[PDB]
Amino acid sequence: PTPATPNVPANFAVCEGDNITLSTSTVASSYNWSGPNGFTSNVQNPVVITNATTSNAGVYTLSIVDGNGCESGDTTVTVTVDSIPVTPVLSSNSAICFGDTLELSTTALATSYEWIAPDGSRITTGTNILSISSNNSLYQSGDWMLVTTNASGCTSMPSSVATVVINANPAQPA
Amino acid sequence: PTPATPNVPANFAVCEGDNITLSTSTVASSYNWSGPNGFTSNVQNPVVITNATTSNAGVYTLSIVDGNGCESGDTTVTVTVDSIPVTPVLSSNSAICFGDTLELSTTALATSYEWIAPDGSRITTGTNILSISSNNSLYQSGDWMLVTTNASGCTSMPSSVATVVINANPAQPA
Repeated sequence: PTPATPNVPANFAVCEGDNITLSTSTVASSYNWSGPNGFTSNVQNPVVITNATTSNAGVYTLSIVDGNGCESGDTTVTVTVDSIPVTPVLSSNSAICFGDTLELSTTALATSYEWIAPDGSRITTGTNILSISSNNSLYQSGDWMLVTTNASGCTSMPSSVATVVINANPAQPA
Repeated sequence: PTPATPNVPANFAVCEGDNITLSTSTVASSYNWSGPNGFTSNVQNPVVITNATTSNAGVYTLSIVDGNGCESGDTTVTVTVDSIPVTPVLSSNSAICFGDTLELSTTALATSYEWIAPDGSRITTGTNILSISSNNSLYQSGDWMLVTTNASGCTSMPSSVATVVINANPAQPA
């Protein structure tokens, strides 16, 4: 009696750098997995493919051997590995006389942009330009960073550090 | 009945540094691959040859063993590994009085040249010299880089950083 085909996850997808986890919920004397990049395993819970890249995309196939020595039919999961946005570049107005608007911007294209304040505050915007008024809690000098997200929800590496200089206005002289 | 010869990809080609992926779409009890640099594999989807170099160029051969124990005839894919342009050198006019034309150039030969602005903007040209007028959005001071592309579409390593200095014109004195 040919065994039942194994229960394997539905098609999925990860971003370059994340982990591809394969598993089955069925019970067998032995399991037989095969796939892209030479992947192979003889267990229910194969070693996780870390730092997954585009060469790990493809079709992962499983069959099992039951207690009566018979092999089951096949089932597969298609796994894809999407892209990471190009590390964005952050251009700050840097030198700014206190009271002048602080304008942080990029040239990167993205679904959304995450700006990181020197104190760690993060403001999420849909556009390139972040305009910070002088009475805002984000009107901070120091080291600023940008992370961008694409259509698939993949996040970029953080940008290099842009620096902002907010200068004091000299006091009314005697 | 000798099995059918396997389905293997058409001749291809990669640039030095890219990945050589081999595969077959046929079904066998076992697969037998052999090739350049000592390459060997016994699966449909052999481990990918990463950072491919010129020693990986050559003829990759596949035969398979079917369920009746018979071996198939042979089929091959020829794989070549092309060249990478020599890392180009970028010479910038550096010190420039605002209003003077900014002229970035190289000595490298290429099919096309990609110039990278300090803010990340990239302008693609067919020649050595990029001439940026003073009213252009690219008239930027700071760190500039060049990447070149050859006839086969191979991209160079980025050049070292050239620096540009745009100087201010002093104000009309009292």
